[PDB]
Amino acid sequence: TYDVNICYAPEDREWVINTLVFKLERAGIKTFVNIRDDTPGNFFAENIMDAIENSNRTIVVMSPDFFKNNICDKTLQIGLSHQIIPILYRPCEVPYFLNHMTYLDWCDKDVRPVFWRNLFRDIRN
Repeated sequence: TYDVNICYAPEDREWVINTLVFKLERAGIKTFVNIRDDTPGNFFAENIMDAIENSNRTIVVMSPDFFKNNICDKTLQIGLSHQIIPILYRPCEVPYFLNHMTYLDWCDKDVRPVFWRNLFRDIRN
């Protein structure tokens, strides 16, 4: 099983894999990332639901491209019935329904010293 699933737009994949997943895995956190862990020949919705239901938390990597991505949006809605960890990766118009959810602001350098601490602390409780 996975500790966390990552929901993200492909345009942000560089940072997601090389930074976010990298740091999580270094921290011993077991991470689901579609391009590795998805099952080929399964339907998209099947792999999504597998990931969420076999994960304790869902990370959502917010950006302008995220909010234009259909697959990303569908995943979020289901994630709201569990626990999500929103990360503000790039500034964007956050939709109303994440607009009242506390997030991690990666763009906020002044809050960078506690970014990873808070993320990891939340996943492990």
